[PDB]
Amino acid sequence: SQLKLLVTRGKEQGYLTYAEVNDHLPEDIVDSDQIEDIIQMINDMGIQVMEEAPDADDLMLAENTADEDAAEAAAQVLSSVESEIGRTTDPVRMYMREMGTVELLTREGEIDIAKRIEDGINQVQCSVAEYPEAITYLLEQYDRVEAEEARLSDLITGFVDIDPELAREKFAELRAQYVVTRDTIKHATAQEEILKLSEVFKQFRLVPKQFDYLVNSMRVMMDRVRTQERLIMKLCVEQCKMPKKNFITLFTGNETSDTWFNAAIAMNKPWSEKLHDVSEEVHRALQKLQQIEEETGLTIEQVKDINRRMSIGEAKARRAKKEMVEANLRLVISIAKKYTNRGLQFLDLIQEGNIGLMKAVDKFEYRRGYKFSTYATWWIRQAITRSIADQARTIRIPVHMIETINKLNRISRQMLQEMGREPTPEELAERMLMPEDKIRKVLKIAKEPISMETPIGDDEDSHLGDFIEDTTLELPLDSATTESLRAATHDVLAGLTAREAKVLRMRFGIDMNTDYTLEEVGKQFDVTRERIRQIEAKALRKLRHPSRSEVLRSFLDD
Amino acid sequence: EFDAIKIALASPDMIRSWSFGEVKKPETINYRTFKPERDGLFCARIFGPVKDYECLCGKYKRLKHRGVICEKCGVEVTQTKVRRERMGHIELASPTAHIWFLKSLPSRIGLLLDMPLRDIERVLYFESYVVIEGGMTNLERQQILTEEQYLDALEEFGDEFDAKMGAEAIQALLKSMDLEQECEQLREELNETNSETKRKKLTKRIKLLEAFVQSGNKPEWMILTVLPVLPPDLRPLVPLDGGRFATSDLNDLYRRVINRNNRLKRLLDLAAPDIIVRNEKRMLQEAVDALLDNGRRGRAITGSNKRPLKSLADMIKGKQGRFRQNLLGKRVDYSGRSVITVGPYLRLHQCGLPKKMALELFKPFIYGKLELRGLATTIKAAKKMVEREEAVVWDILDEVIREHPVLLNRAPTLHRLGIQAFEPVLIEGKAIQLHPLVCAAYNADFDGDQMAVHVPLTLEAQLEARALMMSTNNILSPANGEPIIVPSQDVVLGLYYMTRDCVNAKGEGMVLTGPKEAERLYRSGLASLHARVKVRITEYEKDANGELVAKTSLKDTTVGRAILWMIVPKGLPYSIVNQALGKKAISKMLNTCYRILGLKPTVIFADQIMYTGFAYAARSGASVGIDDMVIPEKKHEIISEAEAEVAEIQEQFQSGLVTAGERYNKVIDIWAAANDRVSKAMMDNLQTETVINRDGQEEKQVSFNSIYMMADSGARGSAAQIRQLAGMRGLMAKPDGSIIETPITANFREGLNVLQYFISTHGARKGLADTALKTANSGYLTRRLVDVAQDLVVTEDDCGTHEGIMMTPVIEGGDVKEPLRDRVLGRVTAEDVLKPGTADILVPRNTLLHEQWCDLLEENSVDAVKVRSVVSCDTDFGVCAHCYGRDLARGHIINKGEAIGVIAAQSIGEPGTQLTMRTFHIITGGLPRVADLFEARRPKEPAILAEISGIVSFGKETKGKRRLVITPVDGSDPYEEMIPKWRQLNVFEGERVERGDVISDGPEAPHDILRLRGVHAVTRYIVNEVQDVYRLQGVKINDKHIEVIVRQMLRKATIVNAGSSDFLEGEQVEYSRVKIANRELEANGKVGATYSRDLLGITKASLATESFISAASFQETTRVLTEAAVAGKRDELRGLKENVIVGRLIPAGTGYAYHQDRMRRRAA
Amino acid sequence: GPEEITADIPNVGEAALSKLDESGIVYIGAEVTGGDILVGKVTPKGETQLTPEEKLLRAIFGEKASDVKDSSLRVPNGVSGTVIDVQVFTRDGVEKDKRA
Ligand SMILES: [Mg+2]
Ligand SMILES: [Zn+2]
Ligand SMILES: [Zn+2]
Repeated sequence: SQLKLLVTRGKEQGYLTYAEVNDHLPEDIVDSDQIEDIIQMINDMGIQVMEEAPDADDLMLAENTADEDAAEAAAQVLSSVESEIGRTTDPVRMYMREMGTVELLTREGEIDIAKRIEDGINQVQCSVAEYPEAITYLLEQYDRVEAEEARLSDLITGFVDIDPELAREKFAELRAQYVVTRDTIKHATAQEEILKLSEVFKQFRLVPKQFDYLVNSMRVMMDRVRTQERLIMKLCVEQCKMPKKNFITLFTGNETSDTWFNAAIAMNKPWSEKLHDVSEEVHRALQKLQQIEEETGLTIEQVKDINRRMSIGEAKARRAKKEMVEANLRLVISIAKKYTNRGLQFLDLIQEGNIGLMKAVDKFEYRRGYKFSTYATWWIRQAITRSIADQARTIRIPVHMIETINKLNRISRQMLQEMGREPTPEELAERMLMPEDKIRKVLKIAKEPISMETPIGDDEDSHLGDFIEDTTLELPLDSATTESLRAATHDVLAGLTAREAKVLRMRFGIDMNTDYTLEEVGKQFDVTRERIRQIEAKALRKLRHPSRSEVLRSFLDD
Repeated sequence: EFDAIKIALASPDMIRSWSFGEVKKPETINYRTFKPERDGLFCARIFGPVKDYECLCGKYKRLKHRGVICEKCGVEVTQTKVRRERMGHIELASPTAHIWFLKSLPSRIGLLLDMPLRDIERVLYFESYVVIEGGMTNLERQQILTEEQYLDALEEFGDEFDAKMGAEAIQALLKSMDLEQECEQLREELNETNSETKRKKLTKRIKLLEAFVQSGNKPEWMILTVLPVLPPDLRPLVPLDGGRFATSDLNDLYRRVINRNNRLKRLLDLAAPDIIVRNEKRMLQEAVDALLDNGRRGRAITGSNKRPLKSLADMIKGKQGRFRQNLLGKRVDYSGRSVITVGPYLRLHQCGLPKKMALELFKPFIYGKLELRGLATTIKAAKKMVEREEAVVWDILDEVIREHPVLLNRAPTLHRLGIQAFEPVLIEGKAIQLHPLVCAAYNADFDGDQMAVHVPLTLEAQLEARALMMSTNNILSPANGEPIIVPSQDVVLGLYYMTRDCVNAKGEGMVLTGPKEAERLYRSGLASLHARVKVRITEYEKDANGELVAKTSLKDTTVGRAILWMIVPKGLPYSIVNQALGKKAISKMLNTCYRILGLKPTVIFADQIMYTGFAYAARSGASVGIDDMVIPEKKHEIISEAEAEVAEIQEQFQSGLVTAGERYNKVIDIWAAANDRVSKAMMDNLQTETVINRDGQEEKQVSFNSIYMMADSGARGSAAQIRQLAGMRGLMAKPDGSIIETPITANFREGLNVLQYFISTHGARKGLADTALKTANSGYLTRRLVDVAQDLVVTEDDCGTHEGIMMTPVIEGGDVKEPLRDRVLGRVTAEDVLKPGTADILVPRNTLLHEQWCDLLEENSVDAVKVRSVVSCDTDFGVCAHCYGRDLARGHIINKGEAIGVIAAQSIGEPGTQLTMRTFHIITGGLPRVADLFEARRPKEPAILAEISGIVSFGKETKGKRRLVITPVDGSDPYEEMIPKWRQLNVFEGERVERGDVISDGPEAPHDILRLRGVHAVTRYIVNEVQDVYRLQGVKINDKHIEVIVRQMLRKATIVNAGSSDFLEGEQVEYSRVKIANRELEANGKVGATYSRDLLGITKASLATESFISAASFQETTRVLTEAAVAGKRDELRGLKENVIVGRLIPAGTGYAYHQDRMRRRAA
Repeated sequence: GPEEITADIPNVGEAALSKLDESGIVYIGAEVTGGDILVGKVTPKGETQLTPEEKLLRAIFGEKASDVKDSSLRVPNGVSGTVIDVQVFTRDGVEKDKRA
């Protein structure tokens, strides 16, 4: 009704002052974005919200557009805008809202979150370390390191100990336990054998990226296993309408032998007789199953639960990292508010800060006892600064050169004050340590070039781009001269013998896409390039004559 | 080469079909070397080389290596104009809704999903999940869920539940959508949804669904997945002086997209939480939005400045856009301007071109001549010759220029006479010399104006200038056929001084033998130029079948009358020069010469008139002195009487006998009346003088005073400015329009003191401030009109329709203010004109009513002729030459082809510039009233009409309005009206009224006049009103032009009975289409659909154009383009503005034959 | 590289260089016309691979390539005055020329 009255009063008036809109727009609205959207829609209506009343002639002259589909759409938006009050358009307001939804963290809470992340990654550690091919490939990595295909510190960052000698002794102890456990699954204590092997390894430590590689190895292993499960069951569940109970009673529990499928065609059921035409692909799937059972160190189901416990640890630690990042988003915003006017928008600063804060959260250790802020503030501010130095100028200056520009500005801002008028570049190079040419090029580095739509202005309302000329064009007089010279060259070569003409057309690039060379020319004339040189020289001497090249003389410009 | 433009939504795959490579890095150039980067917006692999036939690094530097792709940088060696053509693309890491199909008002995504705009925006900016095919689980498709609600609904539902939020949500809503299936369900509901809003929006939606089906578009293409990249040379980063660069704003927006997209890929690869990735997606959304159309979100992101960046939608729209002043208004070569001077010796067909401008413009022609004649060996030698400006470049200039027109154009081209082809006459100096009789067309005085000369380059353009625009072809105003070659001020004063007798000059009452002897007598000084003599005159009268019989007699004329008779051609009578010959006498002299003899004798006559006027005006010696302002002696007597009257009225007012404002009115009236007496006294003192005489007695004759001779010859001035010069100045206004009641009792022969000179400043500054701002928007009415009447062209020779308006005189209460012969001249009759004897076919039919037929018509006193109108032409997509008339710019009939719509727009706009710029009420006037007239706005107080015919009857009493019903003599009366009792009626309830008749009184809304009475009624209404204004100020413009504008106005039809046709009922259709449709459907065994004719104001009618390349010019480019994309429209060009834009001939002028032959091919 | 204010200008043929003194600048006292070289400046550039028949032209006349543009300051067109004055400004790095 209210805003409806406003719309109808405008549409009968043909205009609207800011005052009338203010009187008629609702009173719940506090921000100016909903108010400006209302003004935009109402102008689209359209009624042209103004500041002052229009003249009597400005009503008649002002063109009226454009009914009326947009009329209906605008009215149906305006009738609804008055109801929902919290509506907003800025991504920053939405971000601040959905970040204020979380509750801040406390010191002991940060200790809890750090220890929980450590527990999750430690569970992942144990699940991976209970994979024997993992330690086998790790010993192979260290061996190919010992063959100097890598570094004794590159492959892994030492162990949980501070010299590589004790490390290599740990390697030898690991190899001894490995030989005493791996060829000794003769199961009663080989369980505790591989337990002890993984335990003695757990004091060790590898580079993170190699450990991620091991993670992906186990991932692909379990994935091929479960995809054998997929092609098996989906070709029994949907290709044979298999009740899952038969699956759980045959497949689960053993999961390896051919009793649950290859002894599953004698179940005295119709789908069991269907399973013949699905016995080939599922039979090969059991083949890959048993092959990977050999390729697991144990059965398929045990490695299933191993990678499962790994996944449990990974999900726990990931949710923990998430909770820490959610808590400290406010810290990231507080830091990013310091850089808001150096070329990058506010949300971009916050996003770079969030990436850096994730990186710091991955590196936090509460064994020391410092505040999380005191550590992560470093990574946050570095992330934001590199972001501004990398993606704030249109023409990208490398980071170190931008540090040099900041230093130049600092020293100049100091020296002009202390020295009087201004520092001449010799004076800066003296005060600085630079060689005074580097300083001059640093000065010459352009800055934030300009919008080519800049006014000129007021002469014709022509932006700057109208006066920047194209210097790559062959102006029509130039092309005319070019083709005139082309025709003249043709009509000169007409006055040469066939040999001279061919050798001069081919030795130069006339009417062919080369630029033939002397050997390739004299191939067609059977000369060893010396007589061909002589023939070129004779033709050039002949055309050199006046009364044969007066026109070609005129083509010379000087 | 194309014959049509097509448009559609761009598929992601097709956007990769255009691309030459995916831009990944944000960088532009190297900052040190300035080389393009490997994946930046300015790449060499993606967008091609930087120098011609030369790879980036430089391994391949031969044109023989053409087309091969280098190995060290992958930059294929081509021409670097290829870099102005190649697009790239950006693989968006998240779908991002295209802002045009979302934030446009109807919101094609919203009205296509059948979803509210705010709801989609909530799903899009990550407020609320949306159900996207949630199975059978009681979930509602397109039902929003909130965050907490989505969680708890997922509780108890581990099953899919298929809910998504973000742009991917809208993309999965559109992709899943079945369009024909929804068309089927909406047809089935439109079957049984017979209520207005429901079935209304049903049909309004099924229209867009069927359209999306036909256009080939897929609904989900409005969600961008790939993003195309404008090529580098359309958004350069060029260096300015001193290491300085200048970029486009487009590079900034592009970098913003690339950065945020790369960061989003990073966030996804880093497994960040939901808050961060959601916020990154929102940011990418706003970045892509700002890139496409900066400002629809709010707020327009600003650069390294306070102002917003310019974007793609900005790169097309706005007067700084492509359509406005790069698609029509272009800078042109072979052209140049200078400062015009008189050059009064030229003929009407030539212009003095300076030798230096002529040697610059005609450069290639001169080079060709020097190398053709052998004077220059090659083009370089000719270049050096004409650079030195040797002695033979001048002979070559004379030869080249010889028959080669130049177009002269002055800045406000209000009409087509602001461009004329002239033959160049080489002159010294640097000023263009412009003929005197051409300034009226150009609106050019010689106090510093400048003219632009362009050079026609082709034979076809040389023949278009010579045959069409040559200055001796255009001599009649295209708005009204009166000649536009009227001699202006020295000419008319010459012809007035010479053709103006006095009572006793030298040689009175000699009988000369003829004009030769009168001239020989005057030039030897034996007789004076105005000395009444009997002279023997032989005049030739074509009183015959064009036979030109001679007749000699003995007239009584002055010596100058007969000296001037020597220049007048044969067919003209002798009474044409036997009077004083002021201004109108000369214009009518040229006019009768044109109506008798045609164009060649009239051009010759015009030149001879200018020559003799200037010669005998110089011999006139007509100076201007201070003793020429004869202040009347009875001026201070009259002012004493008026001052006494104001003193008496002030004494009565002081005694309470009058009020204050009453006495103000009285004193303003007293001063206006005394001013009238002083002006009358001074002009009666100035307009006559005493002189002696044959017999010796004093005798009064018209004064030879110079100020009066200039005001009375019509040469310059008038008795009002004369009054300000010697009479008193009068009362002066203020800017408000009030009148300062302290008059200016002084003149300019006397002085004004400081106070009166201050008081005059008020009105002076007001008038100048208005004239300075009228100059700003000088051509807005012309532009508004050429928006709607542009595509109208004379395309046919005869339509055959017998419809026609009845042209008759306009009797404005008393006498006629415009006779029938004037309103009817040039029109083609629609039926046989019977003699007043009512059995004699006076003018049979289809007879171009020229001056012979028009005189025959006024002679018989036949005063109502049925003429064919442009508004009643049965032609489709055009007008015929018979329903149009004659040209009025050329005496003949219109040619098949002539673009009469643009002629009509300019013929109404240019004459409108002589009207007041602000509306004044007396019948209002001024230009704004005319613009409102053509906008067909509804008057607030409509005199209500009688919608149906029958017995009048009333009804209920005062339900707000007194109610009435009209009930037919035999028919039904379902129409009743809520007549306001404020609308004080005109007819009692007991007088049966015919349909279409007045009920109340007041302004008649033209819509109701059109709907009640014929289209002829609305057209006569509009022409009579607008011509009321144009005659109010005294301006003459024909009715043909208003009629063609109106025919552009009422060009929409609304269908009542859809018949056996294929038209929806409550639909508006281009009337020219529905006409052919019902004609065809009635051709076969069907019946046509009957419609109600509509009417639209010009700004509303021009918004409904069949094309979209044209409609994106004068409209909002964004809405028009969004609509055309979702409609899959194709522009088969067929227009003027579209063919201008796309760069081929228009179908209007000489291009008509080209388009006819092309239509022959396309139909073969 | 840098550009020089030299008088050893490309193709222009020892008449346009008549006004210029040794350092390349016009004399204070000369009356130039439109086109005359006030300050002769030669700019560095690359080769740019002159097309054949230009290769053949310069091979027949032996007039080898310049490598240096003639981007000098010549009087605008239509003006014809006396050169009443000449000021020179050399940055502190650039040494100076004879006219300076
Ligand atoms: Mg002027
Ligand atoms: Zn290369
Ligand atoms: Zn017709």
